[PDB]
Amino acid sequence: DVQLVESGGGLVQPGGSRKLSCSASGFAFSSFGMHWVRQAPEKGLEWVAYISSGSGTIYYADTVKGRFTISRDDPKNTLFLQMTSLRSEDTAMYYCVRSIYYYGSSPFDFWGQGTTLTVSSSDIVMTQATSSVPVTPGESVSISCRSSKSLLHSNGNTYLYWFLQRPGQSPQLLIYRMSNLASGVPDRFSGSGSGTAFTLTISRLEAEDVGVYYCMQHLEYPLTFGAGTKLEL
Amino acid sequence: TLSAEDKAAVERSKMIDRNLREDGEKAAREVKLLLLGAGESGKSTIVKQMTGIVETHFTFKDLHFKMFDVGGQRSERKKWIHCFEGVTAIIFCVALSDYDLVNRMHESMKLFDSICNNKWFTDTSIILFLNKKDLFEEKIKKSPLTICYPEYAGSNTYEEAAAYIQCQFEDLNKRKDTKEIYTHFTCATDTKNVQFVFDAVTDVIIKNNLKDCGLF
Amino acid sequence: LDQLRQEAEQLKNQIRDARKACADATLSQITNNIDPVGRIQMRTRRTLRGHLAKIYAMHWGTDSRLLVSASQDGKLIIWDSYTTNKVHAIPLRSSWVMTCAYAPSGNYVACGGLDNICSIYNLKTREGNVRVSRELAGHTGYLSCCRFLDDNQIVTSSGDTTCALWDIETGQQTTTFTGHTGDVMSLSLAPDTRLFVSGACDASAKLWDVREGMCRQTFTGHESDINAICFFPNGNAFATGSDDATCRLFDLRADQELMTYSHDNIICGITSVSFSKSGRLLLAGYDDFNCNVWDALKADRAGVLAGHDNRVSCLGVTDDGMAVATGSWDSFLKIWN
Amino acid sequence: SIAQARKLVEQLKMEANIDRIKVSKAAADLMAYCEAHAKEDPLLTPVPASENPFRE
Amino acid sequence: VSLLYSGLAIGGTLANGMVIYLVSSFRKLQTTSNAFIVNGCAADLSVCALWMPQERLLRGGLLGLGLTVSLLSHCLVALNRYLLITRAPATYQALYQRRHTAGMLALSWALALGLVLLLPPWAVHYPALLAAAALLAQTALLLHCYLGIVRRVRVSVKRVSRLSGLSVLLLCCVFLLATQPLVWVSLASGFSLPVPWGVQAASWLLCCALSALNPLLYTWRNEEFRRSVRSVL
Repeated sequence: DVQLVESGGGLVQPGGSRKLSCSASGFAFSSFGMHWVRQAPEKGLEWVAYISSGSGTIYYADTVKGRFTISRDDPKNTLFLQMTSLRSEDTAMYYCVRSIYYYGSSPFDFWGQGTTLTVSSSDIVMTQATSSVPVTPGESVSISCRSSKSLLHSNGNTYLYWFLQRPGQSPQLLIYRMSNLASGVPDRFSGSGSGTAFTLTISRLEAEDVGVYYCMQHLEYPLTFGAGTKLEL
Repeated sequence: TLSAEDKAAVERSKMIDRNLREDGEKAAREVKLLLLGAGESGKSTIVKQMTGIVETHFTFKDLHFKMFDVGGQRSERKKWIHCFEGVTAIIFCVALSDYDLVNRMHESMKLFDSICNNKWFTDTSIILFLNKKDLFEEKIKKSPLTICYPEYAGSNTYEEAAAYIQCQFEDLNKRKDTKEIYTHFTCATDTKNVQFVFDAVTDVIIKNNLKDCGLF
Repeated sequence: LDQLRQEAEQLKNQIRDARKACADATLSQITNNIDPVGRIQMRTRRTLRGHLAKIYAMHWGTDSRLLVSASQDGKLIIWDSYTTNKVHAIPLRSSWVMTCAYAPSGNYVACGGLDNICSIYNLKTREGNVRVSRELAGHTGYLSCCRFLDDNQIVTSSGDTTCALWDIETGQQTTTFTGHTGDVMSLSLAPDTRLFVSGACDASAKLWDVREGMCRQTFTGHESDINAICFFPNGNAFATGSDDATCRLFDLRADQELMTYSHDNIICGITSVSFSKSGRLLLAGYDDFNCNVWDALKADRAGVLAGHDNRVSCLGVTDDGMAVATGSWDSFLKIWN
Repeated sequence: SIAQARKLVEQLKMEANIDRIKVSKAAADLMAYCEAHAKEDPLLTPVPASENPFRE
Repeated sequence: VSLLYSGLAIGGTLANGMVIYLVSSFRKLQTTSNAFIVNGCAADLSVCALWMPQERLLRGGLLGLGLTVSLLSHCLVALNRYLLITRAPATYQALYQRRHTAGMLALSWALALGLVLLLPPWAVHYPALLAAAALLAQTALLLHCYLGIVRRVRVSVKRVSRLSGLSVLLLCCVFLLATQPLVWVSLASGFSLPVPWGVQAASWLLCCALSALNPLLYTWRNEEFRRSVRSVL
């Protein structure tokens, strides 16, 4: 019962204005920093905005800086996004993501269900060369992601996150910091690799595993996602 | 040098520090009193007028008091008595009628001497309460005040006997320059006890603020 | 019947003679030839400045990075010792805390004090906030110590002269150990967690079996209350700290005392005792506001840790032995190295 | 108190049933353990600042 | 009179340095009132080390700076004690946050620089009378603050019916004796009136003596300071 429900999307004329809401329930909302993540109709994920706990820190992507505004209302348990001067490139589905930061925490653990919005007509680069691969149940598959800049930091942490998006569903966290399994994830999934070379291993693959796998970096803002590797059969 | 997650962790730590400081400031403005007694000497009635440790909260004239009664903590006293070092004042209850009953003002006197001269309570003022005015006044006309104090020589009157017992109790302190002793006869039951405790606490707070400034 | 008392006294003489016959040579004669440790100098690497009152307990996490401290201002704080950051801050229902513990798995912490209740807190939950899992009641006197066996078992030491083993899931006393005569003040689990020892105010320490719940052995020798106890890394010995300014080393197999760690100019009681990783150094916290480091094999003081303005109330050493953390009656914890 | 006396007599009997070894052997065992694990003690033998987690 | 100056300078600099060292060392035992005390002691150190060892101007501006900072520190410490002994605990805690204390400390030096710069240095000339008005206002403020404290203390004793009160009387008596000659001389010298030579020097000498002896007057009854001195000695 940790659900997040988004609302406020719809058809809007270009150059208009619109706001989105994210009503949280079932957890201590004031303790979590909240993100907004965007997915084009037939493209990969893309980070949009981030607001910290207590609203101390706010960040924006370079594509939306100056046009979008993010704010939160802790007593009302709601997250807002004010959007102005909309273009045709803003048509997409917007997800609400929570993340808590302390020693040993698991950021990006829960994703909202998403709301659709249609408009009438230096950065680290992560590469996923293999767009698709045929897989037969009962076998093992390996997915590779690469980084242009070394994600390993001086304190020993390698900031790499793996996400899985099943058809018609919101993404779900699998592995955080390149080695740790998220809660509720079976032990079949395994993550390993070095700086600028990472691999995801799946053993004894079965149903409910088909989908698109994304790799993300959390070393420095703006957060960048991979193109996406898709599984079928 | 710090990563994004390290910066977020530091921000969380700072917010925790802010909350801790706020709760500390809120708690520093409450008056804590420790309640002691030899036995059934009147603690119950003074608690009424307002497991292990028992806490009592009440507010008087926009000032919040917390009174801790540790009568039920049946164990070695010296192993946890230092937990109450730093209380604003100590409230002591003595049964004024418990002289004929069996030399029971001698256990009370020993306890008062032990607690007043204790190492941890050198600078903590003591409020002395003498319960049971009416019963002792009735008894004094039948039982002379010579069973416990033979050296006493005077008329058998309520006022003189009460003054004698008050003088006997008060001078038991060795450090008379580092703490004060306030004496009251709590049988009025007309909210005078709360007012007296409030007055003593205000005087103690003033004499403590006259020391941080250096005046003291 | 005085016949039973006479038989008990005769048995006591018999066991005293039996353990005297086994004393062939002292430990000092055995270690008269090993090279001395020398001088040990430790500098305070970090200082933690969160608490606002006296600190009464602390315990290291199993990963040697996170530690939990309890103070009488009503808060439990979990520190990240490497970077001084605060991970959690747990407000307690009753502010009279006297003990603290950290689960070996790192999911739970425990707390207790003058309210005769041991409280279990869950650190890793989906709602993102620390919640009280269970409240264990049943002791008549204040909690002195508590130590986790696993995520489901815990042993508690109380001031009503009894120690108990609990089941956290059900909240009932699985076993009760009742041998002491005075308040029980300390506790120490064996490295293999099949046995444990307790120190009491009757100036004696006893060895218990958790599986059967009965006192295997009893050790005497101190002249006052015992405040701290700690197993040797081998598990075949332990050290006690008492109020008469004396630390002593007992051995289970030899069933008698081995060393006395005292000096002429020390006249204050010991509040905490702990060992180093190799068992060569014995660290003890005193009332003189400074900890001392003793050569456990030679009973010669090797160093002093003087960095506190008040009595040192707690002391602990990491599992891998990198650092020593000492909390005192001023609100600061010092991490030495 | 008779039950207490009987329980005490039983407790001392069970304590007397324990077997004991010489002090010299136990002392040698403690010394041998210390000598065998001296190399793994950072507090006894200081480590260089390169791998010291507490720098600073 | 030159022989007197050197000894007074030595004593003042020694006392100021000792007080600053004592506050810095036993810092955990020192609180928000010792902040104002150390501010006054530092201004006294500046004035004492500058004015007499010599014998924007070469030194006049700096001496004016030191004097005005010390005389504002008097007002700050008097107000601190008055609010501590008179006002409610909540008001004092709210009013005297760390940020507020730092702001009040910094504003004193800001005003000091402002009056040192944007004034002709003289002590009917306009600027000369402005010194007398400020000094008289400070005297009135100190008298009110240090009489209210004694009045409330005397009231509290009767409310419950060995608090000597010597320090307040000594401080007020020294302050008046040192300060009044300066205002008497400056008022005459600011209204185009003769002032015999050797009269201004006495007033300035007395003011520098007050600057030298501030720390002893502030802390000759503090039990914590006495304990710190006896521990260092």
